[PDB]
Amino acid sequence: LSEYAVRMSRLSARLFGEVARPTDSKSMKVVKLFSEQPLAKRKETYDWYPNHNTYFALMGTLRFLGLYRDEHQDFRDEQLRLKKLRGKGKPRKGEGKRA
Amino acid sequence: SLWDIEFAKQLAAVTERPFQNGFEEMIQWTKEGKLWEFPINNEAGFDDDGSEFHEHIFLDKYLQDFPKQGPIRHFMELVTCGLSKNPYLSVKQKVEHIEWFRNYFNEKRVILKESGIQLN
Amino acid sequence: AAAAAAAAAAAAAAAAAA
Amino acid sequence: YYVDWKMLRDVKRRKMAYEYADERLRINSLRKNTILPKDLQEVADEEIASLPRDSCPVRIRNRCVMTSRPRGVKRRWRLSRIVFRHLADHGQLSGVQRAMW
Amino acid sequence: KNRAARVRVSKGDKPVTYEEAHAPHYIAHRKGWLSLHTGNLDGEDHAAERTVEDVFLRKFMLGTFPGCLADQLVLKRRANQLEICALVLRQLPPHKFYFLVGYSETLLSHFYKCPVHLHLQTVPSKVVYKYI
Amino acid sequence: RRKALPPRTEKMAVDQDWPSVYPVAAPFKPSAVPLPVRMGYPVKRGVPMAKEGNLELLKIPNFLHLTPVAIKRHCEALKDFCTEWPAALDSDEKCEKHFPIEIDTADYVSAGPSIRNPKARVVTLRVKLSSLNLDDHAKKKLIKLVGDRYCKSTDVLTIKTDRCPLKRQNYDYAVYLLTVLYHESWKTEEWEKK
Amino acid sequence: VDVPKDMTKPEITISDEPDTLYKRLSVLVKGHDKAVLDSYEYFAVLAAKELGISIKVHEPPRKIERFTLLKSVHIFKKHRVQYEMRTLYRCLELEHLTGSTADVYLEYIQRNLPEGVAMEVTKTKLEQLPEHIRKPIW
Amino acid sequence: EEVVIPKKKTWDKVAILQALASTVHRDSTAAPYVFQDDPYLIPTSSVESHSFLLAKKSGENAAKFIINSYPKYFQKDIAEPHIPCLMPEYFEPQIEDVSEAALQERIKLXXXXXXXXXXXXXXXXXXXXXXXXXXXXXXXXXXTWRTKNNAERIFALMPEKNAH
Ligand SMILES: [Mg+2]
Ligand SMILES: [Mg+2]
Repeated sequence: LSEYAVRMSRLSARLFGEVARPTDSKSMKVVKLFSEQPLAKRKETYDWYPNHNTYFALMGTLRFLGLYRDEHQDFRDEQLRLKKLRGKGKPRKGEGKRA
Repeated sequence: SLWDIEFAKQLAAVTERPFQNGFEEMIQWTKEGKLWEFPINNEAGFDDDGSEFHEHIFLDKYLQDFPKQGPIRHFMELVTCGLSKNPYLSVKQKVEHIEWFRNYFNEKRVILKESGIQLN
Repeated sequence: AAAAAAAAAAAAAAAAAA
Repeated sequence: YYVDWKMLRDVKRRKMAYEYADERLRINSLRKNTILPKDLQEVADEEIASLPRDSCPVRIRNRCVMTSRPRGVKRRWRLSRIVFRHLADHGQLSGVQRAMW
Repeated sequence: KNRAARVRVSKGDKPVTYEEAHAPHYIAHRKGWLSLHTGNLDGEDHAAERTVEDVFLRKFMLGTFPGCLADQLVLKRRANQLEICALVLRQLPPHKFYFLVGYSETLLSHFYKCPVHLHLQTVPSKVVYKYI
Repeated sequence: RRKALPPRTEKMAVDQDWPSVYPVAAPFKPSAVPLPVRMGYPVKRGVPMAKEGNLELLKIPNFLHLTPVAIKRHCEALKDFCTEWPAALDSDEKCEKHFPIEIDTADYVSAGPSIRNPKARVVTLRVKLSSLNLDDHAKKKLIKLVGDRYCKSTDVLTIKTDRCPLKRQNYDYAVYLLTVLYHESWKTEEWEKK
Repeated sequence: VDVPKDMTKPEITISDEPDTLYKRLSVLVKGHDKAVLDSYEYFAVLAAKELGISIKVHEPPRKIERFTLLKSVHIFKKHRVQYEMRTLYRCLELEHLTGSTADVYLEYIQRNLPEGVAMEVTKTKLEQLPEHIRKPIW
Repeated sequence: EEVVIPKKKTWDKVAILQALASTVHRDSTAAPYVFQDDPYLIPTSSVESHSFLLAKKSGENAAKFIINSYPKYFQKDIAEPHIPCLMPEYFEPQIEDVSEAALQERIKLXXXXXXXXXXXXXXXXXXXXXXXXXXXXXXXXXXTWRTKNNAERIFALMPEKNAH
């Protein structure tokens, strides 16, 4: 190691646009922090889920407009109808406990 | 001119047949923008505000207002150098980072003066 | 210790770098 | 509807964490630096611990996207092991196959 | 006993498609992939997106053409366009078939923001590979 | 009311030009293809399943639009767009003696809604040092200056440029880097005597 | 019998600019099943021989990625299922090409990319020297 | 001197696609490209061709209706080059009580245009030479007593330059 080598290195960094002045191991993290995409900003992260609201809503409507046909929802329905008929339904809100 | 538009529509109506082939489908689709341009260049559609690499790499211009010899130069030259390597951000955004720091340091003068270094 | 002066601006304007 | 309330919680978390990413980053810059004085760093410390608790990323969970299972997930398809197998075994995952060797 | 994606042996009367008669260990050996896209290859991205898209397409198609779907869908993805290809029983009048073709293609094109093609192949009755 | 129409294969002339039938990429409708083709695994007495209603043929990418006649024709139509390659450049030696600088650039195609590939930015600059006007002093100083980007056996200098959003930006930055390396290799300074 | 008359209208223009030279152009096709890559290779080579593009073709080693999951829904850890994804390659190496020729050949080739395959294009292009470096010294 | 460079050929985007369409003439045994290719859905007669194509368009329409009825479902964007053509459409006026916006807005959309011009003429807002030149082009494009009335408002309120 010499002064020549250090002058050279300083010139190399300044040129290629890397860190000029000598820094700690601990402080370089800062550079890293702005070099990258912060974790919560990556599309793999905030976009992770499909929007389930849009899928459920849209296919519900398209069922009511009679384009889509949902056998699952139909099954749920018919079961429920037969259940209210047999006499066990869903209590209107507020009614069940005290009465 | 709505009449010129209805004229171009009445002309385009006699002009437009239902497609006679696949190649036609693809041609109309391409002109429409639905299909991709070939040969593929992935940068298609995005020019990034017509910026050039010097409005990316060299951020010195926005460090003009900042204490020149202090530890603030150290810190801010690190932040700067970081943004210099950052592909995912626009010029605008980098500058907004810089300015948030300007504003936050200039927000607290008090703590800096008390700190044992007089800081501008 | 030693702080050497590198001119960003000169090489900048000259090479279309600013 | 997200398949489970938990999933809902998570969606919110990812939204907030997306929103405050810039603040969090900018502050943790100060926090993680040796160059600045400690007096700035203690204030910056209270600063980032002021931020809404659901804005910090460690509170996020990668969940199965269809079935909401919290673990046994394969990151690449964002799928529960069970749902993954269920798709692959009907051959609806292109280029996936059982492995013999 | 492995049960996955199997159609168990009945009394010997059960009609079984070429697809259903082959257990998962035959994929890439005898039967092929019901989807094709770049995502699962070594250096490639967004596998997850295409998987979800796929799942929604099977569900959607199954509900849009009730009772007339013969075998599971075929999804080919090429350079930003998806060609869906289906085996369809003849049930509906060609009016209903063309209505649903157009309706679908437009709907899904606007949903997934890419050109969608739909190709119907029509069949008298479920093609039968085995038993029966 | 049930309608069954015989397949196109009936009306198909024997010598009918095939590329007429499948100009573009097509799903393989069994009705529009003349050749009997049985695919599928057989059953103990039985044969491979017929081409009609066969789901397995539907899965196959078909090269039917690309049958060699169709290629010959296609290419002959494309001969008009292409421009010639300069004669003297036939050997690599002359390539280097004339053009010193190679710029490598990647372009990726994957199927799906988005074109965007992160890897596309990267621009690589490869340059022989023997094709540069450098002084002895300047050459040594450049070698020490760049370091690892220089291969001492093959004398090929490498600049990998990443940092900017666009490949054109990165190209400019690599060229700029090269320029500056050459300009600052010839400047002798005070500490160089130390 | 029935022939449409005067069916051709190509549009081409020549700009005065020095079209870009490509020293070498590499095209890497990844796919899942081999056969498709073979057909594609055949087609590509044929397409290049007709444009007089002078290409070579070699085959880079196949990559098999394996991984494991649990065989049961609940608890038998001792039993697993292992899945594969095999990626196979072809490399089309073209030499001494021009800019226009490259754009055409690549257009044609890329359009006809089968659905289960991917493609990576490495263009090494020839540039003489930059201006400020030519023979000035500062 | 030995160095020789050719020039570059700049062609339009679709060009190579058109030059490829040139080596393909039209197929004899083939039904029209627009229709589905299977024997069951191939049109037999002229009437069937009509009812089929018309059906397909009625379906396309049904879809577009659904989209523009509930646009929020179709908002989320994926496609990178960002096709503007697959976006849902907005047929509502962007401002309510302000005249100078709602006029042109509801005119671009015929009766809501007149409700708008009426709500602008009720606030004593001056209707200029361009305003009912557009409402006029709308009275020509959309629409015998209402023509006389609208013409009377065109001339009496504003002194419109003849050329409109
Ligand atoms: Mg639950
Ligand atoms: Mg965690």
